[PDB]
Amino acid sequence: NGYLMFEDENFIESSVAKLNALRKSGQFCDVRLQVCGHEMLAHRAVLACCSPYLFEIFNSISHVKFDDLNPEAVEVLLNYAYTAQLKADKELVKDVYSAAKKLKMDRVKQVCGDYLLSR
Amino acid sequence: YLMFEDENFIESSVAKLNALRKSGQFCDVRLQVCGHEMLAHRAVLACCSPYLFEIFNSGISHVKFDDLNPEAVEVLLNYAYTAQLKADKELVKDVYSAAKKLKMDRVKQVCGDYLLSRM
Repeated sequence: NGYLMFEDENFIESSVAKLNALRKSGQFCDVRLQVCGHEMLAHRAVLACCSPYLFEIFNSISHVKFDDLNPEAVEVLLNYAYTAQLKADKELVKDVYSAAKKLKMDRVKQVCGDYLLSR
Repeated sequence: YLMFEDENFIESSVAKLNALRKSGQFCDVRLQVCGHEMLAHRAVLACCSPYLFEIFNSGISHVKFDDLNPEAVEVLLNYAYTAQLKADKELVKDVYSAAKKLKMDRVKQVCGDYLLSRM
């Protein structure tokens, strides 16, 4: 070689914060997620990498509606889609499992459904 | 009380997102640089160039440059998505030039150090 290679070990974690910040302030968001009346904004390109389900509903502003999922649960799935982190109270975990099942987020499904079964 | 981090999830989705950009899916910016056409996502580029983020504050977005090396811009594209910066030696001056126009500083600094350690 003899040329310029460089990986920015900080760029990734700072940039997800910014995308998360962008989703909370709603800029550039091309999805409206209506969860049982409550609504949450997001970016398609994120949710498509995260949800093979939303991918299918997107390849076809995007409006999408869920008359059963707990809105707090979807906020947790959203947070996870943007930060790879999953924070949920003990009593919420049941609902995030069914949201993950619905959105086909199989990694999250796995971790949630296993938390439950051990109990 | 339940919490988890998916350390695979971060690398598998910059790849998916990068994959999206190179397939022209869900994009909402068209970068015109001298006759080359390159699409991307407003939200991703927004985390990355202050210059572009202030333009998007004004249909999908068109931007022209016409004094920037197109191959250079594709290098800055890859780095905005994947956090990785790879450029050929003779291409570094043009990558430095494009990074100053878009105000991408970590990149500006690196390319500047390379050039500067060599003149």
